[PDB]
Amino acid sequence: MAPLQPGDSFPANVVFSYIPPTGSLDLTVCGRPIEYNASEALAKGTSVLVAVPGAFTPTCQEKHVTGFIAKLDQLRQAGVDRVLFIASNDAFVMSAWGKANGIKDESILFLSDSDTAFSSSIGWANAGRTGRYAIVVKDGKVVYAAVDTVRGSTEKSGVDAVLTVLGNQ
Amino acid sequence: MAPLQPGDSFPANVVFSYIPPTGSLDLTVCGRPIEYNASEALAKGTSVLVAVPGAFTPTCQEKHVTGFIAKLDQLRQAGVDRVLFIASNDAFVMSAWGKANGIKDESILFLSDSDTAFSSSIGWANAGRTGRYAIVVKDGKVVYAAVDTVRGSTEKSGVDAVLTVLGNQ
Repeated sequence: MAPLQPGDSFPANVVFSYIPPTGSLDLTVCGRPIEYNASEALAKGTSVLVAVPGAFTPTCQEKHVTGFIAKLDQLRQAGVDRVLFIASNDAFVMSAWGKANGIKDESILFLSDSDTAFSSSIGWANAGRTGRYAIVVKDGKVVYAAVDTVRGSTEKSGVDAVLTVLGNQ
Repeated sequence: MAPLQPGDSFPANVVFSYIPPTGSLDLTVCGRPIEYNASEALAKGTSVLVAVPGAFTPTCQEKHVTGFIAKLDQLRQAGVDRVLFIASNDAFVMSAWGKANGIKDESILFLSDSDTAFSSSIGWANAGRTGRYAIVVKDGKVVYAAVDTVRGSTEKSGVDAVLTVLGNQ
């Protein structure tokens, strides 16, 4: 366990599991998971990595991913090259959740932190679920890492917080 | 652990977690899980309880629940009062999976075997997932319980096997 802080290098050897998007929103289209090498992807450019406690939790409590989708253009303008949403759900569930939210491309990738391996390694996981947190990386270096512990809050991990981070650098 | 066999009473104190269906197929409608008392529900009438290793696994490998949906009328004619599909996925994921399969009522309920508590107690669970199996109950007594171990097979737990069981009694 090592709490990630600004200035830290993004940990090496971080891998997620995901079903690559196809352009389709049909939840019955066949898919097969592959490994996503997150440490390699984050070594260049600006990345936003967001964890949620669970796929398919209701909007009545959760408007986390919807907020990012609504402001994807602002994120593109702020220089974001990739947005990654992770949870402990497997790749099949994460793929369906991405499609349920209308994402058919790479604007946001939906991936599995298998067995909360990554989230646990940075201290933000419990009882088989990741925490709710956001990490901003530039060229392999952490610029921002914060976790929401208040239930139903996205103050630290929401899109508005991430956009504020970017608007400063 | 106690392998269920024909003639056994259905175990007592079996509970699942599910989001009651609303009539809507919208995957963004808000929901809140409740306990489903399966031992009580199965004490009267004819019930079919089917477990799958995971919600949202692709059709290319899996046509298990689709087979039951296609033959719901035959099941009703055979005297089935309730069909229950369970997996280790949480109630939110199971609810979305039911809606993704077009079910908006109680023809098939989609529920969570939390922590594979039930499936483990009868010996058909491993590494956090239930097995693929089907149990037929009449008035609290097991009439049929069989598990598919061949990957991608529904020979024992598919709808055709269940319909054969019913056509004999």
